[PDB]
Amino acid sequence: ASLELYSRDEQRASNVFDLEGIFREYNFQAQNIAGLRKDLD
Amino acid sequence: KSLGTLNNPATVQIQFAYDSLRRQINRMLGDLARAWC
Amino acid sequence: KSLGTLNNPATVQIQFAYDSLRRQINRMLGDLARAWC
Repeated sequence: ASLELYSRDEQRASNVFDLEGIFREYNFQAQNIAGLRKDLD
Repeated sequence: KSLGTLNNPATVQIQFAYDSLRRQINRMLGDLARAWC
Repeated sequence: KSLGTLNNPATVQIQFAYDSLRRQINRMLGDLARAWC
């Protein structure tokens, strides 16, 4: 039989710092700010 | 969709060790049985 | 405190292969010894 202790997802989820969450939200906020600062029609 | 590969490159080699040792022992038993006959 | 698990899922399966092959060979030796007796 085929067995494994820690799967790929388990090792990926064992990180406190979520890079995807940090950068996606930061870029979203800056893009929204650049709209009001400029002509938002 | 995709097939769920597991990062265990040792299972295939363990199977070969058991399979290889099984083939030779069974051949020795057949040779011994003929002599006893 | 915690127990120090090692990421080696192959040690348990190697032990089974040795243990399984040991059990059958020892049974064959016992059967052969009875016939020789």
